Amino acid sequence: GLLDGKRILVSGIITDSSIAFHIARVAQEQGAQLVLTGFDRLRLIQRITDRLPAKAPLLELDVQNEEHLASLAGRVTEAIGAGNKLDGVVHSIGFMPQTGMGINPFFDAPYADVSKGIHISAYSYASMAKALLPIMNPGGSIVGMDFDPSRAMPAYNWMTVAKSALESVNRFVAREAGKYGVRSNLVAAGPIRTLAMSAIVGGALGEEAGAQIQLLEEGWDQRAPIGWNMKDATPVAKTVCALLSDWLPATTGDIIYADGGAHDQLL
Amino acid sequence: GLLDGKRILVSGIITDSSIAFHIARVAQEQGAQLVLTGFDRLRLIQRITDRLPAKAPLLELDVQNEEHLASLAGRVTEAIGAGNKLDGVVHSIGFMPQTGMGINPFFDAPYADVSKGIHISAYSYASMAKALLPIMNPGGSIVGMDFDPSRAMPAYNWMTVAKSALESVNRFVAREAGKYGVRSNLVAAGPIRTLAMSAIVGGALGEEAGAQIQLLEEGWDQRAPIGWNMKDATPVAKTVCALLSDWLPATTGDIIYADGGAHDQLL
Amino acid sequence: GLLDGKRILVSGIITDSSIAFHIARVAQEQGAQLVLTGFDRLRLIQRITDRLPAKAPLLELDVQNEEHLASLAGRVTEAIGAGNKLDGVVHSIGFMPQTGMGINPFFDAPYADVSKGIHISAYSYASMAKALLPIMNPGGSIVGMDFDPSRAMPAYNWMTVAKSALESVNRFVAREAGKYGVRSNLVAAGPIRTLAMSAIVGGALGEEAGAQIQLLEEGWDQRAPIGWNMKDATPVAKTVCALLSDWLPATTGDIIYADGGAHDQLL
Amino acid sequence: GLLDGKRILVSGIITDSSIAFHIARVAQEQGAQLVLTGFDRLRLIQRITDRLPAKAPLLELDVQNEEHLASLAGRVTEAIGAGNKLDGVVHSIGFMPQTGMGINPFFDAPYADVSKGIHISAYSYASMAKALLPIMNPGGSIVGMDFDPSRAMPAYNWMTVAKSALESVNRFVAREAGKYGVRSNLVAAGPIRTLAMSAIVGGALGEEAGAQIQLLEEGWDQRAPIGWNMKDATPVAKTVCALLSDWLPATTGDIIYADGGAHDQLL
Ligand SMILES: NC(=O)c1ccc[n+]([C@@H]2O[C@H](COP(=O)([O-])OP(=O)(O)OC[C@H]3O[C@@H](n4cnc5c(N)ncnc54)[C@H](O)[C@@H]3O)[C@@H](O)[C@H]2O)c1
Ligand SMILES: NC(=O)c1ccc[n+]([C@@H]2O[C@H](COP(=O)([O-])OP(=O)(O)OC[C@H]3O[C@@H](n4cnc5c(N)ncnc54)[C@H](O)[C@@H]3O)[C@@H](O)[C@H]2O)c1
Ligand SMILES: NC(=O)c1ccc[n+]([C@@H]2O[C@H](COP(=O)([O-])OP(=O)(O)OC[C@H]3O[C@@H](n4cnc5c(N)ncnc54)[C@H](O)[C@@H]3O)[C@@H](O)[C@H]2O)c1
Ligand SMILES: NC(=O)c1ccc[n+]([C@@H]2O[C@H](COP(=O)([O-])OP(=O)(O)OC[C@H]3O[C@@H](n4cnc5c(N)ncnc54)[C@H](O)[C@@H]3O)[C@@H](O)[C@H]2O)c1
Repeated sequence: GLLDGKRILVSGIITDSSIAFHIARVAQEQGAQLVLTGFDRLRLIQRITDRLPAKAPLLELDVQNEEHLASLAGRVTEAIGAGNKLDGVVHSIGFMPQTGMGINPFFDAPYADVSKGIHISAYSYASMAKALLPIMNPGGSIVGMDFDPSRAMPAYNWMTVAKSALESVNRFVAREAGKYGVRSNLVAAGPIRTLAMSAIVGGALGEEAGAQIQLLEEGWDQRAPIGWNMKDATPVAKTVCALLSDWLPATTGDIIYADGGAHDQLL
Repeated sequence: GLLDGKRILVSGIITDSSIAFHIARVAQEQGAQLVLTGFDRLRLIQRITDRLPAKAPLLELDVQNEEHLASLAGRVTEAIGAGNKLDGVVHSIGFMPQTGMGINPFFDAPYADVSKGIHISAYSYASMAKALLPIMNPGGSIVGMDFDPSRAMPAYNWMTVAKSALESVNRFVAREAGKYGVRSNLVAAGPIRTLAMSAIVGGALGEEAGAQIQLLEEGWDQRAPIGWNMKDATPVAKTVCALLSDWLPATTGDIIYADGGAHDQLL
Repeated sequence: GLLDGKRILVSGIITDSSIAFHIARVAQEQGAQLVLTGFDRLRLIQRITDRLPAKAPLLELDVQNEEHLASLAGRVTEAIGAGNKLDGVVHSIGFMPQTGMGINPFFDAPYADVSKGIHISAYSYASMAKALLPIMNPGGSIVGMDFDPSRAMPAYNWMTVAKSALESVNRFVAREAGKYGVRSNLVAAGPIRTLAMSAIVGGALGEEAGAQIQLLEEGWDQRAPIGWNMKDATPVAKTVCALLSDWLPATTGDIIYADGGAHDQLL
Repeated sequence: GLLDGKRILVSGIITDSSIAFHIARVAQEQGAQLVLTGFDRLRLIQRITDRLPAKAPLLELDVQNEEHLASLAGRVTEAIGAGNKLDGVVHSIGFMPQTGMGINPFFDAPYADVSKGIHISAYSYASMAKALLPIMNPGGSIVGMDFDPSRAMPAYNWMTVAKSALESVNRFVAREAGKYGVRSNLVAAGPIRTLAMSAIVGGALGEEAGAQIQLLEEGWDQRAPIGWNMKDATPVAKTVCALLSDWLPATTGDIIYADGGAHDQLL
């Protein structure tokens, strides 16, 4: 029971192939009591999360909605019971308008589109920490999902820029969270075949972008000394759970790579 | 004559202590023919640039203004003469609303403020490249100003996040500029006593932020094996000129540190 | 029981303040069956390890001794029983002759001294992997101890160089270990008050080196958003155990920072 | 005349395809007065350097020879004239025994071989700085040649480890050189078709190593936004000259990448 007795909020579930779905499942398998947040399609999300090993309250959260964020801590407290606080928070949220990715030229993404993507994908990590820190216990843990942006790559375009911003935000959140005895880290995962990504490989963002992303994935498994299985989010979910546990108690403002070791190898 | 015969656009002059003022002066000393761009206070900027060693046309450019950007290449061509192209572009532009810096808590910066700062400080590097690449010669060079954001620090807050985004943007601009035979790099400078920074040390953004920034500067000179003089922008200007020259012809998508070597030393 | 059922070799115990002593203790608390290796003073080491929660066989290993390394796998198999293999290996070994550290000038360390330090501190990580991989199970884990060498610092001198080499060796060991389904990682720890380090703060390597190291420690706790306690090796031991567990199964060739978050913060 | 009036020592010439040969040629084209050092085959080296644009004294230097190093400053002073000092030093020296590279397994390199390679390839950067700093002018520059070792790669094996050590040594040399008003930097170059490398592509170190290195080169040009020509050392030589000039006066303990931008791009 890695997370026995811990109360953990998990955002970012939209389908059963969501990385956050697997994070939630493994966390419950390890004894965590969950509260879920979902964006927009709550009926869908409730139906999806019915399949989790245990029941978990579902709260609505649009990270671009200031009213949602202002009320979030109160709604969470209602859900877990007055006198109880969170031990863990999982940020598994990301989005970039199509103009900011794929075959649409990098220079052709309008700032309003870029700004929306950075809002949801980077700023909201700070938004969620602001909302939830006042209801977190000492020794608590905030975790976000990263895709290694240290080098540029085809197709990912402005989403890669958004991840660069997220990594910087994480280091500042660590400074704030430290006052509460709370850690803040990112997990940089290898590529995972979510619905959206499958759609992209299938050409949803242009044939050229599809081809490059497919090449990107193949080179990843090739580089990874222990391989990489894009169809399996479990090793990622387990890593997130390691950061939510008491077993990395001196790590904060940092990035843990769950990518098969691909980023440490050139060829 | 390091830049003999080169035509170079320099943005970012606002006072005589602007880093871009020193970049422009050294470039002219080295034989460059300049075109300047300025934001908002053009009468002031013209009066300031009258002091440069040579005359240089001044064009208006608000990087948040789409009309300015759409017309920029045409206005530059008018200024340098049909048939002539730029060999160099200097981006020396940065801004973050006060809510995103200083003693104002990190979590209290409203996204609209953050988004404005990222627009001017990061996105606009791509905006300027889009506008100017069609009028740049092969072997050309685009340079932007960076402040090392790889670690978080007091007071700089969201401006540090904006610089993280800028570094990512630079790597993508390099991909685009490469098609034109053009390089794109950043110069990461140590802290420089511009008007704004002097104002901040003087408490303009809060006493606590002032104190931290003053401590930040002192530790910098201490760490730098060859020292660091915050009152002297010349070593920075020379580094920018090195990148505009033909002498780093295989460097692109990169960051050159002009910081006295401070970033490579821990204590 | 984080390590229930796992068989783990732990090197590097010399006193009760050794980092490896705490790694061994926490591992036993979590259900691991240990085999220990020790260098030179085996009577001392046996007497020290008598205090561990459980009994554990002690084998002699001088990593500079080719005969010791050639026989190591056989002696380990004898200790754990034919048919059984290791699930984990901890490398907690480091040394640099005094000429390579402290107030002795950097340029005055003779290569023979440097070479000895690099042999014990970096090459031996590969030596131990070569010896033990043939007797490790798939899903196994090799962990070594690192001190972040990405920036230079006073006093540590050639030991910092040795750590840079170690980090590079780790990435190559990951390539080799991957063929066995085995991971290889380093834990970069903050400074810990071992006997040797206390001796150094006390002036054993010169007053100037003592003063700098004491300053180094103070700045560390200051920078760490969750603080850093140099007198407590437990948070480091727990991190090593996390890497020996099944909970970071997609991380290899990497560095996990157990340093209070100090390395991600500038001031 | 980028280097007009400067006196510069250049090591590492062995054939006309040596990177140091091109560094020397470009430096002379830019007005530098050179002193050369060579290892072992001095008749060959003299005959090769006869082809440089200007005459230059050739001194013998085996960096593993303490007598050579002890006498080096005296011999250089003799060559350039009492009262004159060096403004620049180029370290272009590297070697690793065959057991430490290619298809020979990583684990099978004997430490004595590794230690020799690290001595010549990393330690000697410090050796040369120790010897020459006492005869360098303020504003002087020391430059060494690097091959980016931040990620592991096939075939390069222990030479990659040696480069990791070199990068760490450079940061410490910067600390020492700073007391003399002297800078120390590395140039990380893309792969260059020297004699040795051609031999390796041709299978001199095994067919598998040959194939991997050939693949390595192809991916490099592919990744580089401005391309990479392995048959042309000139862009590398020019970058080294930029660091020897007065145009990067605030850069020390650093690495400048002359690699076509390949290291900043993933695919
Ligand atoms: N799939 C990959 O290859 C991959 C790799 C590394 C990192 N990541 C990251 O993992 C995280 C989860 O992505 P995923 O791959 O599971 O995709 P996903 O589509 O399953 O999940 C993304 C989630 O973000 C939510 N979201 C979008 N806008 C929102 C808003 N305004 N307010 C609240 N929620 C909003 C969506 O509802 C969705 O649940 C993202 O940050 C993603 O960038 C993904
Ligand atoms: N001063 C430092 O310590 C320091 C250190 C490292 C990097 N930098 C960077 O150097 C660059 C120049 O800054 P500086 O220190 O010379 O300050 P500065 O105030 O002198 O110059 C900043 C410039 O940005 C311009 N600008 C703001 N909004 C604009 C817009 N909408 N459109 C066009 N221009 C706009 C301003 O007019 C001004 O000319 C900035 O990117 C800054 O972040 C500064
Ligand atoms: N103490 C710190 O501040 C600190 C910080 C980060 C990393 N580390 C690393 O942690 C590891 C353990 O160091 P420690 O601080 O526990 O010091 P320690 O003195 O307690 O342990 C070092 C061990 O290395 C062993 N050793 C030396 N030469 C050997 C050889 N020839 N063969 C086999 N073993 C040999 C010694 O016997 C000793 O047991 C080292 O790699 C050290 O660099 C220490
Ligand atoms: N060729 C490449 O792809 C490449 C890429 C990046 C960096 N580099 C580096 O550039 C530098 C020059 O290498 P190169 O490619 O020109 O190869 P090269 O063979 O032409 O030059 C290597 C030089 O090192 C010298 N040397 C070897 N042992 C010595 C010793 N004991 N004392 C003094 N000198 C000694 C040799 O005489 C030779 O002149 C090396 O550090 C190399 O690692 C090479």
